[PDB]
Amino acid sequence: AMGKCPTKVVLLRNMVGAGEVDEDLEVETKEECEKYGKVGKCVIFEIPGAPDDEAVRIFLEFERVESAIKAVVDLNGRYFGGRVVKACFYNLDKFRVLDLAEQ
Amino acid sequence: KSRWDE
Repeated sequence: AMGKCPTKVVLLRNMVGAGEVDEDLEVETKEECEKYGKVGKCVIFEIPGAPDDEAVRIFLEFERVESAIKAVVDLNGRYFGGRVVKACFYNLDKFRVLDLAEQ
Repeated sequence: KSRWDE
């Protein structure tokens, strides 16, 4: 439900497995996504005890909703490191208070 | 690797 409401915040799931957050994840994510529009922030958060395909959440805050829509349309179903990425929106206010485990 | 599309 929240994942279908367009905001400037994009959530990426399934980028890497649980316990597989590496140091280059932020740079690879942000530099590619800069082509949908200006990126303000890139946040990596790992939900403890979550399943392999849900555990690692990568958030991007774009400057504008139009960029975010482009990113969600292009990144959902896209491969990253052999994994099929899931892309959706995230509530801005929840993202900004670090409520990163909703939905 | 850039892992995009790989």
